Amino acid sequence: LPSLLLIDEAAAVLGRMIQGLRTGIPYIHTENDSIKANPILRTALWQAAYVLEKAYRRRYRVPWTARRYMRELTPRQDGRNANREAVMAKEFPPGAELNSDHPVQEILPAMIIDAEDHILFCYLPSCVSPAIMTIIDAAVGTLATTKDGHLQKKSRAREGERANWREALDLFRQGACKMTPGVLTFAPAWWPVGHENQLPGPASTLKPPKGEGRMFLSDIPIASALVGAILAQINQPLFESGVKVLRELYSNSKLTKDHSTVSKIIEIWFSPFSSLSLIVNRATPIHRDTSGPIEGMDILVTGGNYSNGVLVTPSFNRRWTYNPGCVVALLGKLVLHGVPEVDGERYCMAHFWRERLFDAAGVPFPYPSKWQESYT
DNA sequence: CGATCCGCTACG
DNA sequence: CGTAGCTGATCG
Ligand SMILES: O=C(O)CNC(=O)C(=O)O
Ligand SMILES: [Mn+2]
Repeated sequence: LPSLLLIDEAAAVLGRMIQGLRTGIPYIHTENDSIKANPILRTALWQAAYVLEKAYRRRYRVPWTARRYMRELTPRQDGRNANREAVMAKEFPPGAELNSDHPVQEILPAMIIDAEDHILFCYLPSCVSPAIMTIIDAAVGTLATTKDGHLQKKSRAREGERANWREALDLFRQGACKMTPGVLTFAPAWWPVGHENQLPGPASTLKPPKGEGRMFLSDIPIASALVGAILAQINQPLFESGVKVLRELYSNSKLTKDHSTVSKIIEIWFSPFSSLSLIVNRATPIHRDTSGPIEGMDILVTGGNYSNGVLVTPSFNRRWTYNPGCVVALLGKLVLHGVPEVDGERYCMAHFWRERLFDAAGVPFPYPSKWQESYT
């Protein structure tokens, strides 16, 4: 699977770039590999290297462990129960480093670690190169302007109507938009709701070989490769495990339904993640994501033509500047996060996990990494 | 109990 | 695309 070898090389080269920034010995990339063959990607790796190098120098600590926090949470605790969330806010407060009457919105790259150094949240503003943002802009635009596509049809079909908060009508930007608002999710293999005691199969959005879902995957391999390499700098065990899981699902036809389609999708899946969701022109209320493993680190990428983006993390007493090209890695099942409506058009690519694909592939799901792992 | 959960299936 | 069916665990 050359796609996975490509993202492995991107991850390894990004690690060498970062190491070289930290030691003062500039890394000299010499191999005739996929990074030499994709200079746009190489340059974007350099830009990410500089942002990650800054984030590692700016670590706030909370006075509790992720372990205790996750023990207190119930399996589907997403933030909608105010009494429970008051219990969490009192039991697990921001601490002295973060509490502050009226703190300023953050702009420098940074991270939040727990009392035993596990990374909970990694903030990478201006991480994605303009060239790759243009590529993503075009891929999302193609998806969100398709005349009879999911977003347009789902728009019109429920514009006759003018619980499931992720597609709630009032969260979508109203009026004329270049990009029809909506949500589409993609996965090489996953389970139907309430149906996990069976083999996973391809997401319905990706099953047509020439439908728009597969075409969207085809437009973004350079971006997915960048995102995967960033993940590898933050939690290398999780990156390597995700890649191993995809290789196993590719190799063993007994693990999925419709394995031939799963294999053709994996061949264009340039990512370590289990799943990718595209959220177009939608505000995001404060929430936790409950369907993945709490040990899983999700990655958010935000884009578009807007200028006042803010990502809110109330448990950290922080607001973060969240403008196009910003990347946020976070334990989304622990960390409450939200993104208010913005004055312009926006999309988000959210990368996340399905733990039982790890079980099915015989690959342990690793516990969240510590910051010192960056310096080994 | 009913409602909910980043959903698939066969049909129209 | 939508609709109804289907699953099992959580949550109120
Ligand atoms: O909208 C954003 O930028 C962030 N999105 C999410 O956290 C989500 O949809 O789960
Ligand atoms: Mn989320």
